[PDB]
Amino acid sequence: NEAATFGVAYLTAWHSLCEVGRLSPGERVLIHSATGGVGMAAVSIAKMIGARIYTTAGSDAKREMLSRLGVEYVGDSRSVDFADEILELTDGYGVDVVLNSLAGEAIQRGVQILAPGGRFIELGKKDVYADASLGLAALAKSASFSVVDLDLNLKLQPARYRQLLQHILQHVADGKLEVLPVT
Amino acid sequence: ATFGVAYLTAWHSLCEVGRLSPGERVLIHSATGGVGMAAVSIAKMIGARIYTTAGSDAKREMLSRLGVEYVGDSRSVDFADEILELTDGYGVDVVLNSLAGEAIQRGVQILAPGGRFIELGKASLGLAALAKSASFSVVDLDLNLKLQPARYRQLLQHILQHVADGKLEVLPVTA
Ligand SMILES: [Ca+2]
Repeated sequence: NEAATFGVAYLTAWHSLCEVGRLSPGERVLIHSATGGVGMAAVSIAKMIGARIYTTAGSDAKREMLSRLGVEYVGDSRSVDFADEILELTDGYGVDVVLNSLAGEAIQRGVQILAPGGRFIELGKKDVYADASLGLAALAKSASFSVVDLDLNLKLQPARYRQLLQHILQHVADGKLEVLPVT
Repeated sequence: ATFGVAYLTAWHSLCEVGRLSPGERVLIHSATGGVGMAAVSIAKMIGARIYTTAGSDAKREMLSRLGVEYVGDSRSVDFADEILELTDGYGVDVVLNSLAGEAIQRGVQILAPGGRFIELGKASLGLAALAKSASFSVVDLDLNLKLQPARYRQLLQHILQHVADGKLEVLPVTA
């Protein structure tokens, strides 16, 4: 129940960032809608890893609540302004991995700010990119586009996720992973 | 391709980016080439099921003696249906690709849920085809070496340790 929402949020953030994103220490990770379940899980895990965290949120209170967590950036999730704001903040480097859950122009804008070796991770529903396409030139600089549908993964590899969920809980249990709160 | 370029390309594409796992299915195009053969060696070590492709009879015959799951034609695109038919519609878990044009589109189409298509080679990509937790990754070794020489220098030592340990049997290029 509330036990499933937590598991689903942490399994998605962990699988996306650690296994598919290869997020390593000091890398820059852009997390959209960071205040959401999956979003705070991603921030939490990102802090465990030691990455540079760039976030995004829809209201002042939520954005203000993210800046209190001590992140290097907090943008507007309802806008595309984040792309230029981040390029300006990193002198053009951009980001190494993007945990995306936003629809529209944000997908194109997100890919565009990937630094060489960048990883874009799509968590959005199949309808956010259904009839859409990606120009392979955008990935030329050793970049990648990865869709992650946790609901599907669970069905196909139930056992592999039960152990990953114990693995994560063991981390929290022992204090190697701090579960960050909302407010 | 030299040993360094072959194994660095293959290991970074199959292990780091590709995440090849014991039992998974991997399609390796032009498998008799340098990168291709390093790719087969690493797959062997991992314990993956190997699906290959080669540009001539002599080369396909060479792949067959290695004992693999499939040996198709790289100057064709038939490999897509032949594999779906051979794997009962499952398709493949990861595709190491160096072929062009339709081979890519057809190669992305046969990824199994959770599939990883690594493009080594060289043109849009329909995102719907990546819906079942699939991905598309471009690997440019030269660019990578230039940007993270130290990380790659260290990966080469990691690979060479496996070779020295007898864990990674290096299959020679029968060319
Ligand atoms: Ca400027």
